[PDB]
Amino acid sequence: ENLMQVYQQARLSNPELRKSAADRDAAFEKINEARSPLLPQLGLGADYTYSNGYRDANGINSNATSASLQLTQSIFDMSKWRALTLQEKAAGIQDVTYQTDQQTLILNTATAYFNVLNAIDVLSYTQAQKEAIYRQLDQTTQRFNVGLVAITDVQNARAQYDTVLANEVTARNNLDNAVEQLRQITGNYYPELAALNVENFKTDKPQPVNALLKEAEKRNLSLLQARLSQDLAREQIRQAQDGHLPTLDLTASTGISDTSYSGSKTRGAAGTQYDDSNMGQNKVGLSFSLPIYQGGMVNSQVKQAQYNFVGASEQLESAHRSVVQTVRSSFNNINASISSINAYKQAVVSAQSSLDAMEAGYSVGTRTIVDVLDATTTLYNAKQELANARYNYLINQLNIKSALGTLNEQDLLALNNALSKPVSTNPE
Amino acid sequence: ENLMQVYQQARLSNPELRKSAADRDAAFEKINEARSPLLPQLGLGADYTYSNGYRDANGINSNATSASLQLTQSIFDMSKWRALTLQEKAAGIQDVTYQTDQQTLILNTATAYFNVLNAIDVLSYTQAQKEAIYRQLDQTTQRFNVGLVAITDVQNARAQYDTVLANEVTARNNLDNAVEQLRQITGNYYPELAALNVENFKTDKPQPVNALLKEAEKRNLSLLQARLSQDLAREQIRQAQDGHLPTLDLTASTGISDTSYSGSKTRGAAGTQYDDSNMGQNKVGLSFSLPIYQGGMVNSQVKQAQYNFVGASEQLESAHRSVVQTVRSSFNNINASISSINAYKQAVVSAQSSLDAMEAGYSVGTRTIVDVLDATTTLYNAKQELANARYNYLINQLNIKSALGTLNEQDLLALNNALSKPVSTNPE
Amino acid sequence: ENLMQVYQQARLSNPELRKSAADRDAAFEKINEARSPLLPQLGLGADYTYSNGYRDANGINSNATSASLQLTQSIFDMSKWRALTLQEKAAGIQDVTYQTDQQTLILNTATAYFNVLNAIDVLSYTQAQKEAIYRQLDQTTQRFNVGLVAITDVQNARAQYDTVLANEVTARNNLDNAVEQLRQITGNYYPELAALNVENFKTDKPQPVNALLKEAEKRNLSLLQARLSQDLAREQIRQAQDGHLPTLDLTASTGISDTSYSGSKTRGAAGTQYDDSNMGQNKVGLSFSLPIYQGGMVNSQVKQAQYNFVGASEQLESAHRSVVQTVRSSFNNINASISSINAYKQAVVSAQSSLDAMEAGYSVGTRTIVDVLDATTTLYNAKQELANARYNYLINQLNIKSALGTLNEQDLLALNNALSKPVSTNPE
Repeated sequence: ENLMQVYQQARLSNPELRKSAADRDAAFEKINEARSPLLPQLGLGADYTYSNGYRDANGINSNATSASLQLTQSIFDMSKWRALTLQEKAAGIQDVTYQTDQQTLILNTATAYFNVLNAIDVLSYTQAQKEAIYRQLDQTTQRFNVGLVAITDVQNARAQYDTVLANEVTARNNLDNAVEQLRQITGNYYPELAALNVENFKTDKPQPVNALLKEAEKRNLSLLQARLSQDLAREQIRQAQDGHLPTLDLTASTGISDTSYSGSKTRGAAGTQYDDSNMGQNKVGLSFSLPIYQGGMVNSQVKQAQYNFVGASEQLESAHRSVVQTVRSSFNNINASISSINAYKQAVVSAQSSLDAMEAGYSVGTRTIVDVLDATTTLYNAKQELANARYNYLINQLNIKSALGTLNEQDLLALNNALSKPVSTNPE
Repeated sequence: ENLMQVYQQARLSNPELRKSAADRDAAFEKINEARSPLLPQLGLGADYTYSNGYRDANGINSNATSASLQLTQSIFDMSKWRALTLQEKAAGIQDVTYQTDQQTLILNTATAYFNVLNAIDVLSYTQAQKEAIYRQLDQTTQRFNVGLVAITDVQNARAQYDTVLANEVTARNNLDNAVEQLRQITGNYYPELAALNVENFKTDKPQPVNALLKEAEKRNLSLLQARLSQDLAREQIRQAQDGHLPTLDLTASTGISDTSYSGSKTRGAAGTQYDDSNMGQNKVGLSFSLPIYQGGMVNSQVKQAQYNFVGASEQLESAHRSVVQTVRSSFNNINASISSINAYKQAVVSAQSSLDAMEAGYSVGTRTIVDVLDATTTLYNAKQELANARYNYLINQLNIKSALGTLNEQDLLALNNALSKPVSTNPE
Repeated sequence: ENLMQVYQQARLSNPELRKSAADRDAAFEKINEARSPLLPQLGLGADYTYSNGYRDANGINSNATSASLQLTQSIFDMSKWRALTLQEKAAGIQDVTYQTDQQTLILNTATAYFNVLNAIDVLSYTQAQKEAIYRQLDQTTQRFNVGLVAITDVQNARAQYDTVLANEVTARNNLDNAVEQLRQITGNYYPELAALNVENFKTDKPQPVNALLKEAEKRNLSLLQARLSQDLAREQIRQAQDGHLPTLDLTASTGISDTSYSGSKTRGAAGTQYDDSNMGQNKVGLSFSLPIYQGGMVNSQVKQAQYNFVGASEQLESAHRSVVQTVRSSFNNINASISSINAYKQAVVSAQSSLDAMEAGYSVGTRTIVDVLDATTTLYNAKQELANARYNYLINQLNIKSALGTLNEQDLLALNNALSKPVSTNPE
């Protein structure tokens, strides 16, 4: 298919992606965990309880049966507000981790897609080598049947033929592996894939890296997740700062308490005090609590999270020196791959002129049919490493746009505007 | 040694294995952690307490010395029953994580074993190259001492000889590293290792991939650990479903409580109320508690673990597409590596013909002794990449069986039925 | 720059190192977290409370306003003393994890330094190839303009020229990458770097491995972190052994308690019992608690940490066989790399003689100017793989010392006493 229908099946059915989409749904749901202790805590509680004295307290035994309804509320506790702000930012992280995994799918689909078109073409290469080096064997054998070569040059040329098998079988094996790199990323065995339109394919010079990198610092996802990790661990400071701050929570505990006596001291005058006490109480109010001095535990956690922030503030700079290396890598990979194509497109023009010197040289007779088929195979060796350079250009645009972070389904379209007529993956 | 005694020392003495075997013992012991809160909580407590009033409550001060024995019990709490069921499945995971690490030890021993026999033979290769390219040098020197060559053809031939030293030293160094890859996996320096019996070695065609992969899905361990990953996080939903369900526990708190007064209000009529009260109580009964509304914390944890299950459900489909690429990789490696052998088995028959064209060509005199020894080295270049292809076939059987999960000490024996006569590992 | 000023900017500005430097400051600060529950726990609490009876308990309602100051103290709990000892040893681990990252900086500075001087010289190589293979093109063209070659022999030679573009562009791309590998580790673009002084550089024979590995076991940082990992998990046993031990903690809870009635049963005789009870209490004493039987939770955690220790004792043996492999690897890498040098230094002496056979051959006229420049590029091929062997010798000294753990700024000086005169990183 065209690469979009390869990607649009891959977008809906990537298990590497739908896992992260679930964790992006998990982290956004994890905010509702964090905002929930700010919401009330209504819980029912019931008790049966039989006290049993065995001393001076013997004879006073009671079936104190009490049921109660508790409600507590985070009136003022800035840690839960911070843990809300922690969890939003960690969800802001985990949205970016998803935003990587869109582009990671977009990249690795086209990577696995063009590795099929590589291996489709290597299959077209090596069967044109097996039409050649078997033809080399099928005449070095037919020289030995006459007497032109020694038995080495047969048993050599068979070994040069059987190496063609141990390359062409691997070509047929790297075909199915590349298909199963692609089923791994999309979901299905794909019969035909869209080959590259050489007519609508241009060697565009990319944008200058000083404009790329400042665009990368607004968008790139290793950097952006490292920004928000710094934004995460800065609030981890202020969480530990909220152990200094007091904890004011609300008390609301309502419920019955039936307290019925038993035992030997129940036998008595009972003094208008010893009756089957059937009571009920509703305690409303507030619970204030301030940690004054926890042995500097809170100050330790503040001092911990400060170095943990400096530990995280290096992970910005760890990534912020890494994006500069990564952006300049792909920009200096594509500038390689532009000159790589303008080599291997010239290397086609060699092996196209060298082939057509043979076809004219065989039509008049000076070169033989096996110097044709070797030069045919010399042509397809150009046209792999042409196409492989044509794919690694089209990959390294995506390696730019992913390292820019601007990678989407629009840069994918600029690939798929160049993929016009299909070629199959079926070993003939 | 034969591969079994290499493995049987490795099976008993692999720190990569025994750490997992300790963790397989640590995971099954962790089940007894899970079943332990279902068992009682018998704990003895004791208190000394001097109340000190300083207000209207001054004068009522007491050395309240109380010692109490406590017992509680998980009467009804489905989360602990779930945590029992989680931990059995999570140790059901970690049993499979061990079951990988048996086969990982089976494979990586055979990987490190056959990398010795490779590196032994490269050592036998490169000294048959150093017997060759030295005689290449040691005649260009004698051509220069006469005058047949320029000083370039000596200092080239010294450089082509010194490259052979820069390979035969690495062959000796990759020998000792291969021994130390083997000592890393087994435990000892091994003096002689069993070379491959070429007579009882066959190029068997493997079972078809439609039979392999359906046998893989019943057995394969990355998949099986991912199935039980799904089975673990499915119950993590039902753990979070047990925040809905109430918590019924038992109360058994029994013990003395001596209350002996002090202060100014102790001086008085005492009302037959103010004595050194020496008491003791046994509270039996049940503790019921139902979380009604925790701010949707419980529902969020359900909704967390639902999407966390989908992430685990995608990690099955991650691995269930990753088993297919892994199984077809090995099945398309071994189909290559058969043809790789029949390539380099012919490359021996080429080079053994080319060698015997020299030994007959030197015994009559047409080719010289260095054109022999170059073609001798051409023979041993075939007999690496023969034997290396003989090992990579025998490795990729284990890359099948480990990616099938059927790898055991029986597929090991099919390797070791082919390793018959020993060869040393000492550079002569 | 010389390598020290490259390192001394890298020492002060490595975002990988300063991250671990903060984590080294984190774990040492985390000790003060561990010693803090041994320190007192002073916390202020305050309550407002309105009881609301609705039964036989109706009419008794009160504004029980109580404020309380609490202080608790770890009198006797050996787990906190163990968790102090756990944290110090985990800080003993994390100090070693820093000590790796000193050397990991020292190595990867020198590695990324010597990969610039690799790529500088490949840039000096490949322009001498483009000063050669362009002259190969620029006279096959002038053979064709007269008629000595076919159009295949030009369009091949153009393709051999355009491959030299597709290397020399990558040489300039790998130049900027190596500069940005260096900016990634130090912090800046560096204009000139000190090339290797070949005169004061020697091919020293290293220390024997029987002394190295015993000096490694006293010093090496993977192994030392694994020892302290074992030293960590042994105390993890003695933590869970301190669940057996009792928990004696101090009670110091002091504070007011103002209890002012309200309701219908407040109206009454009041019995010198029902007043605005404005009270206050100070509870001093101790809290003793002994877990007798937690369902075998404590024994299981002992039995967990025992098998977890054996896993850690295998992680010693995991690393302790790994260091034996690692130390012998670098020692057998540098023994390779010395013989690599005396290969590629001889390969200079060939390609110096083969060049000087051209300069004496072109000055008299037998060989042409392109056979000069092709043999010049033959020289600069030797001078990469000499210099690369001159760099891999100097790296594999540090791969010894980092896998010894004796790597510091003194072995770095033995590098930098060989880096004398600067060469630049600017493609001319």
